[PDB]
Amino acid sequence: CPLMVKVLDAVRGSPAINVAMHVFRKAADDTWEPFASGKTSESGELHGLTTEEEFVEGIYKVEIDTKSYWKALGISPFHEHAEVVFTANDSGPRRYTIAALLSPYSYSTTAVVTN
Amino acid sequence: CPLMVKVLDAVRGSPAINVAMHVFRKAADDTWEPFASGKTSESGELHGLTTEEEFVEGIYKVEIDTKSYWKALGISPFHEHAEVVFTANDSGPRRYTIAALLSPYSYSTTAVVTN
Ligand SMILES: CCc1oc2cc(O)ccc2c1C(=O)c1cc(Br)c(O)c(Br)c1
Ligand SMILES: CCc1oc2cc(O)ccc2c1C(=O)c1cc(Br)c(O)c(Br)c1
Repeated sequence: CPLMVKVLDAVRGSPAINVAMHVFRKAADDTWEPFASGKTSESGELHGLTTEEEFVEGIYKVEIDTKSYWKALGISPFHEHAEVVFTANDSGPRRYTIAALLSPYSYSTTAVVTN
Repeated sequence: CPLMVKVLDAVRGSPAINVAMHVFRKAADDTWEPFASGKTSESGELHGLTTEEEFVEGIYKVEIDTKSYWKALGISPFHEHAEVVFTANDSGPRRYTIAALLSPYSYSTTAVVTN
């Protein structure tokens, strides 16, 4: 599993469940092409987005639909989405965990990169 | 000053100085058109991006060039940039401060919306 996303809710102290996200990859003409998508499970995790063979070097964008998450909880949040843009696999294959901790007016994001 | 951006450095415990950023407004065709830009001051702040008359309701993106900041310090970063995408909404008088706290592999962003 070369790309995993984990989302937590800082208001409830819980995984953020059923959060949709779309992953894009920058094409040679500098446009964002669709790459993968999914939603978080009961654990707040989204696994299985890609494979080692498909997840080539490139610039990737993870767009996490945080606004829909908060709206369903009755909250009108600040951000439209949380965006995570990064170069992947520039020194060979790595495994990436993208993590996001969500509040209505704030989010924090980090990455855990392992070889 | 309806929109200000403040950037801090979590490795050095200091304002993040000379950080470049661009602000975009989402257009009718779903493209991002340039709106304003600048670099943070010695206090880590960027003032004077827009005026109350120009800062109408809509979806705005602040793209902060965090990669160049870390590169200038000789530190290898994860993100290409930090992206803050939000809707501006007229609910009485509002001033927006977008704040970002930067680490090489993580950032946190919040909004302080005041009257
Ligand atoms: C979305 C996950 C996450 O994002 C953060 C942002 C922060 O600033 C501080 C903490 C977190 C955080 C975690 O608590 C967390 C991460 C992993 Br990885 C994990 O396995 C488990 Br359990 C918990
Ligand atoms: C309480 C201030 C604060 O706490 C954080 C926690 C985070 O994880 C990330 C960022 C912040 C953060 C700021 O960016 C901030 C700092 C100053 Br100083 C300031 O004047 C303004 Br406005 C905003």
